Parts: sequence; structure tokens; C-alpha cells
Amino acid sequence: KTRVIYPGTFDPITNGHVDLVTRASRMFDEVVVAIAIGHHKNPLFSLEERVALAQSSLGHLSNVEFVGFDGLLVNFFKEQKATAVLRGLRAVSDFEYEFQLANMNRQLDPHFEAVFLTPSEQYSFISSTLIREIARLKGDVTKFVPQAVVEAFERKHQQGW
Amino acid sequence: KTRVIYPGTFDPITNGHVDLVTRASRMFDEVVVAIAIGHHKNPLFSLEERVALAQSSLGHLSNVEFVGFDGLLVNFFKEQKATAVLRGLRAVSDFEYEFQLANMNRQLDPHFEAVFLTPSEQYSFISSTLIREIARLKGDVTKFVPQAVVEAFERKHQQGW
Amino acid sequence: MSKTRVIYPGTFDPITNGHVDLVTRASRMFDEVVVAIAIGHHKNPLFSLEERVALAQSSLGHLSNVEFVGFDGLLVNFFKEQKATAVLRGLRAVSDFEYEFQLANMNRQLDPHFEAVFLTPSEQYSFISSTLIREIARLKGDVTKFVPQAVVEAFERKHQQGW
Amino acid sequence: KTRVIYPGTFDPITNGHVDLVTRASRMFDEVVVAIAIGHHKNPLFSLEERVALAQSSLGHLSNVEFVGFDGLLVNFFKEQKATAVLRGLRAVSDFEYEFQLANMNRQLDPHFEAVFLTPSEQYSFISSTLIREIARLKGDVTKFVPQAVVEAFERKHQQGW
Amino acid sequence: MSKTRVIYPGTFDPITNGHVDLVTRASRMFDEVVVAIAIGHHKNPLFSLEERVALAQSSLGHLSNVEFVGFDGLLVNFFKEQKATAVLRGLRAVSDFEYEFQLANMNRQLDPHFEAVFLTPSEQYSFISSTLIREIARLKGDVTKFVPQAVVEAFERKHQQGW
Amino acid sequence: MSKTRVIYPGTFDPITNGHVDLVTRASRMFDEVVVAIAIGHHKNPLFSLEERVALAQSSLGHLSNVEFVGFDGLLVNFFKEQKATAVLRGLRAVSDFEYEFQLANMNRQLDPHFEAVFLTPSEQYSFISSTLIREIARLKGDVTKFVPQAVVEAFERKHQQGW
Repeated sequence: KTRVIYPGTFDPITNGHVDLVTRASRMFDEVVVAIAIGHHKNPLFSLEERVALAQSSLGHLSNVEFVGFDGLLVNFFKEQKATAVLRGLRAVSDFEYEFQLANMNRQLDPHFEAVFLTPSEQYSFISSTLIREIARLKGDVTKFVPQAVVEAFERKHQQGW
Repeated sequence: KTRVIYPGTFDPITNGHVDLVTRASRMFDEVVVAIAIGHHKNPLFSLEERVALAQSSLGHLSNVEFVGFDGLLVNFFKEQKATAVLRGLRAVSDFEYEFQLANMNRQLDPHFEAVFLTPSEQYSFISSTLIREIARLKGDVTKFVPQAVVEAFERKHQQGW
Repeated sequence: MSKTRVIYPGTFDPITNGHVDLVTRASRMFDEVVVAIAIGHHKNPLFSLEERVALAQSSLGHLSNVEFVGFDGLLVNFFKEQKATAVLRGLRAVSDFEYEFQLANMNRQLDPHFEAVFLTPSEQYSFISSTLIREIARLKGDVTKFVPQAVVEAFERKHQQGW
Repeated sequence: KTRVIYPGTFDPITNGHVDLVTRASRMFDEVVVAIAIGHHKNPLFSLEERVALAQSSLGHLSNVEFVGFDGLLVNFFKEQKATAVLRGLRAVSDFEYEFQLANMNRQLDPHFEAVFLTPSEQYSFISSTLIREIARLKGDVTKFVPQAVVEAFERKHQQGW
Repeated sequence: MSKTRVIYPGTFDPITNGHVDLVTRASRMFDEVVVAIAIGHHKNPLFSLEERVALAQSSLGHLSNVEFVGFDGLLVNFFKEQKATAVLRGLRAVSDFEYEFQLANMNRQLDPHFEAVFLTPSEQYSFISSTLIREIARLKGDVTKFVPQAVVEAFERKHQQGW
Repeated sequence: MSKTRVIYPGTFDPITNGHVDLVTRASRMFDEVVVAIAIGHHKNPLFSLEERVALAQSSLGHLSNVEFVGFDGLLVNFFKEQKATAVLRGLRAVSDFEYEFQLANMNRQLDPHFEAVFLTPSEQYSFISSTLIREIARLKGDVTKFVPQAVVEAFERKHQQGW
């Protein structure tokens, strides 16, 4: 009966994401992990890699689906017959940005709803962007991401980056 | 199956509160409007007045309950067998304060969960504190609060304040 | 009638070099500036309204387009009554920013002609607030660098009277 | 006697900008809408398109001028014999950034002045960046921008986009 | 004379695991750490200065380079009098950041040798403040997770005396 | 008891009077200060690492307890390798505060001996950043007031090479 969309680029997925989806999966009937294609600010990982890292890391949660999308979030929301979008709020900048996005999307669709979760303290600092930068300098990201993501970074090293 | 607590002093309740509870009531099975007694500070309205203003303004939502409590949120959460506490985030200060509270409460109870909603833009400026100050100076608060609250302010003038 | 009139409200308890800088700056871009000293409904001020108005006059009376007036009650009613074009406030930090953002929206809801314009303090006055200044002077610290001469003297008088 | 500069990229202009300039035009003798060329982070619209969209949307205000400039704001300020620069403050990040810029520019020119306006709540969520992204995905931006901007987005679709 | 002495000032009403963590961390990088308990001028603390000093000693006395001292008056005079190298403060959140930024600049204006260094609390103590702890204990909530044992006991005593 | 060694990391592209003030202040309270110039992994710097190290030496070489060293960005490994007692960062604004709070917690998770201490810039340098300075110089604005002489000259060299 409740269906919530958790959208993002997931480039890559992290333990922070895993925690939020886990927590969301306990309070909503269905959680859709929605991987935006990444219209510019080109992702490190391909959509397919990202979807696959998401499935590996969260496939054990039986009420979680994994889907790529390309489009406006608000149309994806309507098309999915979602009850709400869920986003994480790590810091003040996230708070301001999402506040605005929620109001804009509610203007595009009056049934739009956005609910927010606050990360658990042990994952508070984690973002895909930070993780990419640390891995790009061959820092160890083992503590912050699933095993499959560590391996995908190793592959990326043996290739260009 | 989902039961969420919406705690606050509601002194008085405002159109902002009404909007958040309405929105919450559409995505959870049960919403408990939990009016903290507030003997930290002293409220303008008695708990009984506040409960009554809450019932009048939200009693039309059939899945909403109204209950007074002491303030020790994590015990109330356990006692109510709640799935989460819901809070509004009007501004950055709310964001920081609730972030900390959520982490503290999760430390007291690992099943604690806190979800957040962002007010729509037409209610973003409204707070009970602001409303009290305007009404205390006989400003018109009709646009920002339910009719019963306007009347309760008029009664408070004919008595005191 | 094309003329601008702006209200600069606050408790001014006491006025500081920060306030003086903002009013000076405001006085160059608006025809009239009203320094509006809120009476101080609770959180009782150190200085009486009359002392505060007098310290404001001493420190800014040289600006011929500045008026000094006490008020009580709702800012938005004071705005209407004064036929103001805008209220001016200083923004020292993020908390000021959030609070004034909200107040402006609320007051615009009470009166659609309401307007609020903001100034940001220059760096040499960014750390100064009346509250800080009071606490330092109360402990006989030297506030000479941060306030006008008349304010230094009014603090000395306050000491000789038992603060 | 007062001349205020309102600088930005205006890519495109929005109802937010229109509201700020309208408000500014009531309290200053002259308002200069100053469209920065857009030194990298290349704009969607050419400077000429942007100036033209600004004229169409604000030309009804008889005390408003429209002028393209390079970014070097403090030189533009001197050259224009401006009394102040006016900026909008949408969020805390804007607040911090403009605070610093004002202090830096005052250090470069002691006559420099910066005054700020806060957007009314119905335009608080609108930014050119958000509007571009929605229009790029053929979302309807009619509610948030002038008619000429809707048309300029349609032209951009029939070309690029 | 190459030796560092840092002052950690506050009301400590009561001391918490947050404070304990900061002082512990400070004690590893400075030769001397002075826990400086402000008397609480019209801050009306729950605990007496003597109780507060004693709760500080119990909770931190195992750190051999930490001293415990009450003070009243201006922080900057206490700094000079103690021949401190710096004052140390915690920063839990943005509001703390802004407030301390301003205080540091003001105190540097009063004394050019003044210095203020900041620590950020470890994640498990990030939410903890004396004010929060008081409010929870006042409503008979369990504060055992957030404060030393002696503080739990001092709250129990305060309850048996009417709290 | 043991000697203090603090790392001050950044890109220093270029160094500014703000940096100079922080390092000067740091040098008075720690035995050793390592100015650690991160190579600049993408978002490519205007100045080469070698230019940047040399501008740092010129501007701070008079402080006898300051070293200048280039490193890759992996701060926590550099910390271990240098046997540092702490990393020092400046906090100019709220955004810096949030970002560094998170980084400190992450690095403490990677290494439990990691420590981060913060300084707040004095008000006369609060507005200065390398990023702002670059943009002003790129548009031939005068940056003489905000950076050491050697940096003014390095910008002039960059102009004579077509920038």
C-alpha cells in the first residue's frame, strides 16, 4: 500500500545508502531504489554497474526494487504511483536544497510528497562524492562501502582512473 | 500497522501543524498528535485547551489520535509501540536540533526512528511562537490558525494577557 | 513623494559602532532613516528608552536625515503609521538570516506593502553586539574601541549608580 | 539620484528575478539589470537572448535598464556610478557567499555597497538552474517564468534540447 | 616555558561525557589543561560551583595534567592571569561555530595575545550538552549513557531534594 | 610530554594573508608546523606544486619551526607517516565548519589517533580565500592587500604568460 521512491545517482552506492534503505524498508511496504541515469556531471560508474552494485548490496531486502530512470523525478513519481520520495539529509546544504526541490515538485504535482531521514551517526559523513575522491587517491574505502563497490573501484583503477 | 507520533507543545496549533498532520495521515495508518505538557517553559494555553484546539482542528481525520504526554519522547515512543516520530523542519536551526535529538534517541533505543517533513511554502513562515507574539499585540492571526484558535486568543484577551 | 523612508528598528541597548556604521550607510541611500528604539518588552534593557534615544542622538545627530523615535507594539503597525518604504536590518550571522527571512515573510502577510532590506556589517564591526558589549562593560572591561564616547560615559554613570 | 545594480547570469530570467526587480524599482530611482556574460559554466542562452528576455519581462518598469557586462563587478559598479549592488538571498549558502563578496568588494573600493532582499515565499523555490533542468526534460515551467521564456525554451527544443 | 597551558571554560552544569572526551583529547596535546568552571553569574546553575568542581574532579582526576578551578569575571582576564597559551572550546553545531567565531574576535580585540582553538566532538557525543541533560533528568529520564556515574548520583540527590 | 607536530594541509593556490596568519598563530603554540601542500588531484591548480611550495617558503620561511612539503591528498596516511599530533584547519564560514566536521569524523574512523584542531581567522582576513583571489587577479584586480608580495609577482608572471 505504501510505495516510496529513493532516487539518486548512487555513484557508487555506500553504507550510508544501505542504512537508509534498510530503515525505509521497515516502515514502508515497497521501496524503489531509483538510479537516475546521470544527465551530465557524468558518473564514474555506468547505470548498469550502479544498478548491479545496488542489487548486490540490498537484494537481501525482499521489499526493495531497483530501477533506472531518466526524466523528471515528479513524472517518475506519478508513473510509479508512489506515496512519497525519500531523501537523506546529512548537512545544512542538503536541507536547503531538498526543501526547495520539495516545494518545486509539489508545484508541479500537488500529490507529490517528500519525507526525509537523517543518517545514523556512524554513517553521517558518507557521500558518494567523498568516497570517489578518497578512492581516486587510492585511499581505502573498505569501511564505508559494500565489498562489491571496493572491487568495482579496483577494476576502475586497473582501467583508466 | 504503521503508527507515527507527531510530538510538540502546540501552543497553539497553527495551519502549519494542520498541514503536516494531514500529510502524515495520508501515508501512515495511525498518527498520534502528542502534546507535550511543557512544564519546561510555561505555555500560554493549558494542556487541556491545547488538546481541545488540536481535536477541533484535526478531528475530521479519522486516523488521528490526540494524547497528552510528559515529554520524555523515547519512553512515549516505546509505550505507544510507534514505528517512528515525525517532525517538521521549518529552518536550519530545526534541522540541526532534530538531527542531534534523533541520534540521542537512537542511542537510548535502537528501534527509534525519526522521519521529517518539510512545510509547503505557504506555511513555512508560521510558528506558534510568532503567532503568540502577534496575537498578544492584538494583530490579526486569522490567516495562520484555525478559527477555534482565533477564538481561544480572544478568550485569553478578555481574561488577561 | 518619490522620497524613501526606512525604519531601522532594534533595542539599541546601547548603540554601538556597528549600529552607527549601518545607519551611516543607510543614510547615503535613503532620503530618511528612522532609528526606531523598541521599548524592550521584557528581557529588560540596561538603559531606559530615554537614555537609549539620547545615546542614539548624540552618536548620529550629525546625520541630518536621521530621526530617533521610541516605539512599542507591532513592527508592521509602526511601519504603516510611519509611511515607511522599508525596514532595514543588519545580518551578522546565519541565525539572523533565518530569523529575518521568516519575519519578513510574516510581515508581508500582515501588510502587502511591507518591505525588508538588509545590510551586512563591514568586517571591523562584525564581532560587535550590544549584548557582548554590556557583558564586557559590566565586568569593567574597556569598550572604548567599540562604542561612541557618550556610551562609554553612560556605562561609567551606570557603574557609579550600581549597574 | 539612487542607482542600483542587480547583477546575475539570468539564464533564464524567472518570476523570482521579476519580483526582486519590481520591488527594487519602487525604492530606488534607477535599477540596472546587469547580465554577466557567463565566464565558463557556459549558459544555455546567449547573452543577447538573455538581455532580450530581461527586456521583454521587465520593460514595463520605466526606471529599469538592461546591460551586459563582464564579471568584474566592482569595476562595473564604479563605471556605472552606482550607489549599491542588490542581491537576492535564497538560502544560507547565498548569505555566506555574499557576506564575503561584499567585504571583499568594499576592500577593493571603499564606496562599494551591497543591499539584500529576501524572496517572497511563492518564489523562494525558483532558481534558473532548477528551471533549466525541468524544461530540459520537457516539464512545464509556465508557472515560474514569463511567457517569453517559455517560448525561448520551446525554440531551444526545436534546435537543441 | 616551551610548555602549553590551555583553558577549557564553561559552566559544567553538570559535566557530561562530551566534556570528558574533549578534555581527554586536549590533555594528550597540551602540557596543562585548566578546566575553568564559570561561577554562573545570573545563569542560576542547578549545581553549586563546589558540586560542579567536585563532579569535574571525580570524572577527570585520573588525567594527571588537568587542573580544576572556579572563576568569575571576564574570560580574557582569566586568560592573562593564568598565562594561558589558548582557550579551548567544543563546536557541536553551526550556532556554536558562529557564536565562538565572534567571541574569539572580540577577545582578540581586548587582548592581542588571546587565542582560541576548537575541537569537534567525537560522533558518539555530538548531541550532548549540559542543557539537554538537565532537561532529560528533570523529567526523570535516564542520563546514565551520557554522563559520568558521579553526575547520575548528583541528579538522584537533586531529586530527593525536590527537582 | 612528547613534542607537538601539527599538519596544516591545503592546496595553497596561492597562499594568502589568511593562511599566513593561521600558520603564524599555529607556530606559537606547537613545536612543529608542517605546511602540507596537496598536489591538487583534479580541479587543476593555477600554480604548480613547486611554485606553491616556493610561495609558501618565501612567505613563511621566517618562522623557524615551519616546514613545507608537498603531498598527495590522502590526509590520514600523511598524518601517520608524519607522526603528527594533529591536523589544523581554518574555519572561515559555516560550510567549512560542516565539511571539516565530517572529514574529522571520517578520518578518526580510519585512524583512532587522528586529531583535528580548528582556528577561526581574525576578522581582517575572514573574507579572503585563494579562490576569490584567483578570480580577482584573473580580471586584473589588485590583490596586493590580500596576499604576500611574492604572490603578487607570481600573478604578474602568470599575466605575462597569457592569463
